[PDB]
Amino acid sequence: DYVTSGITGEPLEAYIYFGPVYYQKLKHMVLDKMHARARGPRAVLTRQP
Amino acid sequence: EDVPLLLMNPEAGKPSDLILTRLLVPPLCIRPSVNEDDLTMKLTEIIFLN
Repeated sequence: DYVTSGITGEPLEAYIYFGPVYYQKLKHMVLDKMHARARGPRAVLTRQP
Repeated sequence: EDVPLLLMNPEAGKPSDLILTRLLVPPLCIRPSVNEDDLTMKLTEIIFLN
């Protein structure tokens, strides 16, 4: 398709492929994966985190 | 005189020390009280046998 740039308003030189593609959301989310430790609880046998 | 020729260093140990008639039991922090401790049970089995 003939595509116009949304930043500059001038048209793009190459034609851009446009269509509906099925996209599925995966269970891996960054909110369930961000982690940080400053200092905290330690094991009883080896006194390391 | 013959202990150095066994390559034993006579200030680190003797032939007599190999066989043990005594045994040290480690401090409690080597083997903490909690699952349910079984290292203490292994020592208990040796005490029970004696």
